[PDB]
Amino acid sequence: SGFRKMAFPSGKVEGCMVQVTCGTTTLNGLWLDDVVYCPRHVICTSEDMLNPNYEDLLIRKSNHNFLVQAGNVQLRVIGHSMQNCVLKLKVDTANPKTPKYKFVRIQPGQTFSVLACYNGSPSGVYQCAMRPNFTIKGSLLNGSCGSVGFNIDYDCVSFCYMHHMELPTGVHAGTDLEGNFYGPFVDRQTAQAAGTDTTITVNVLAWLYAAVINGDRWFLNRFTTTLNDFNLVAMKYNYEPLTQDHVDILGPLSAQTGIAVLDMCASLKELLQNGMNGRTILGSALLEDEFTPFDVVRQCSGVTFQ
Amino acid sequence: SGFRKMAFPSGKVEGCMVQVTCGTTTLNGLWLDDVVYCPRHVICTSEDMLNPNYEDLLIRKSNHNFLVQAGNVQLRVIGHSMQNCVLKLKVDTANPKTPKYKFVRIQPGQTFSVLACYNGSPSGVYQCAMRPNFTIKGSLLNGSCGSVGFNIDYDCVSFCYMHHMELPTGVHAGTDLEGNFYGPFVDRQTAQAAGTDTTITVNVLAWLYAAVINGDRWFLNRFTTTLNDFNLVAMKYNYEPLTQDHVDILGPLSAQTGIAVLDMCASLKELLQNGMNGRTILGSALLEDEFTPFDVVRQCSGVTFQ
Ligand SMILES: *C(=N)[C@H](C[C@@H]1CCNC1=O)NC(=O)[C@@H]1[C@@H]2[C@H](CN1C(=O)[C@@H](NC(=O)C(F)(F)F)C(C)(C)C)C2(C)C
Ligand SMILES: *C(=N)[C@H](C[C@@H]1CCNC1=O)NC(=O)[C@@H]1[C@@H]2[C@H](CN1C(=O)[C@@H](NC(=O)C(F)(F)F)C(C)(C)C)C2(C)C
Repeated sequence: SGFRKMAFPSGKVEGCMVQVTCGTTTLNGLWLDDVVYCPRHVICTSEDMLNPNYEDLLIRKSNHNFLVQAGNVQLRVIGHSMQNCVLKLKVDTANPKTPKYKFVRIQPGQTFSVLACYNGSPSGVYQCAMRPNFTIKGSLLNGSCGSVGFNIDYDCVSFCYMHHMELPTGVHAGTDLEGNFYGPFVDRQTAQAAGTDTTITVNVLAWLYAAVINGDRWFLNRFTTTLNDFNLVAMKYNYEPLTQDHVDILGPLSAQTGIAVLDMCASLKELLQNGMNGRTILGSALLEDEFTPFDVVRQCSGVTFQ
Repeated sequence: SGFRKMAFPSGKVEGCMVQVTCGTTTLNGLWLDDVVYCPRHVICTSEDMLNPNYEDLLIRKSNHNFLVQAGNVQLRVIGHSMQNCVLKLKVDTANPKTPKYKFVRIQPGQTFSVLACYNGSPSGVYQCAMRPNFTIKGSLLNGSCGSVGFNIDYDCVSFCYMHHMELPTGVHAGTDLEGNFYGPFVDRQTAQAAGTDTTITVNVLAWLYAAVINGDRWFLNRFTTTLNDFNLVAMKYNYEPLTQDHVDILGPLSAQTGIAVLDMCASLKELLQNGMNGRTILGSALLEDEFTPFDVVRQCSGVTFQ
């Protein structure tokens, strides 16, 4: 029993982290097979970053200009290219700790674990959601660029995020592992801001199913509602719309706990309207929207990884 | 910027996890050097567990009765002993992934990461505090016994917790790595309950310093107070007493943020009395007591591990 914001075990990703230095600038890289991936602004001075021309900056660089350190081993760089906002460095040594892996681009509301690194070394791991405005509520500092976000499926690491920048209000933005930003941001130090954020409704419901699984049931009322009556109320409270795909996805939890997805929607409808009245669900005094249905199932049924 | 409940990177501990089967009963073991440690109730049937005589149960067992599986390798058991509530199994192969490590017993209020495992495989990692009543608010299921809690210091894993049981209200109890329970519990299925829990005051203050570091400052008032005026109020609200050792420990954060420890106590005094008035500190609608001062410093200054 019990419900925590759980991270994926990080060991597979730890074996892939390296430090990448170009001149004065140092950040983290991901070493997979014989390629190191990192954010392209490693090739910028602090001044370049206000208004960089990356293609121009990269012409001036040759392979020996990139210092890649894996522990106390320097990896010899034998090629380099740029793919959108990530730099790819080919090295003459294949990382022997490379796990089976894929590159994926995730959807808003999906979760992943971030392995926060500095100088190629891990500082910690935590669970994050891609927010509907395409930010993540991270804990990331100077030097953390190149830290990656990931899921594990059995023995396979799906890398979905590489960290690039912090935005106003202390939220974070980055790219998929092809260098393509989540959201309309660019890797340049100029005034930018996230769109107004919104609550991931399918995740709140999944969290409510987890509460039921763990014996938190005071918020259950005796009502149903159609998808229309609920989504109408949700729009006003700035809640993302709930689709029938979401209902289908919530299915396994609905069948497990004996509560139809629409009955949970009825219960949540009341909660939003009437407030929690000083009580807590799973020890939180706020509706929680950063657990996907599969996160709840993986947590509550003990799913492991190899 | 940003503040998350962060776990230690788990890779070092992952390399130590194995599965230990005795007859029908299976749970997790920790393989360090040529010894596997696990909870001693692996030698119990379900019926034995209501009222076990462990010494009696263990006489009946020889080395070949313990199936230890490390991945797809069976480790040959060549010795076994019992040390309080943990069983130690000597195997003929030293774990080549054994990190530098120590066994420590932690104090109430101290934090650690739990690597939750089933069948010798990791399911996830999360941060936990030893509660003042000697429980932990875990997320742990059937088969999770043998999962361990730990800290990392540079390159050294300090193992502080081995998981044994769940108590009423869905909280968890276990031993240090010498088999000695935290708190007055015993490894037997009979009615037991945790003492009434209490809020770890030095941790709340450390969390308030983290909020200040990250720009959350609305709860700061213009008052001081002596340690007596505050601790008197705290007793009523069921807050652990704040000692001068705690003040000395809070020192680095006090000097970093420019707020004397007593001024933070003044601010917290008001918070408890007047409530948060529907606002959130670091995005939480509740005072948070599961970050030690060193957790805040390690998170906010980017401390890594090798
Ligand atoms: C990579 N190591 C850092 C990580 C930052 C640093 C502080 N917290 C983080 O997450 N990435 C950067 O510093 C990027 C980078 C230039 C500047 N930058 C920023 O994150 C800046 N943000 C912005 O300029 C804004 F508003 F656009 F988001 C900063 C003010 C330093 C937070 C480049 C190349 C975008
Ligand atoms: C080890 N794999 C399990 C982990 C438990 C199972 C469900 N959640 C957990 O954390 N450990 C046990 O099942 C231990 C073990 C016998 C029974 N037990 C319990 O945790 C039981 N608790 C108690 O009996 C009580 F009240 F004393 F805490 C149970 C009712 C199954 C939760 C032994 C040998 C103590």
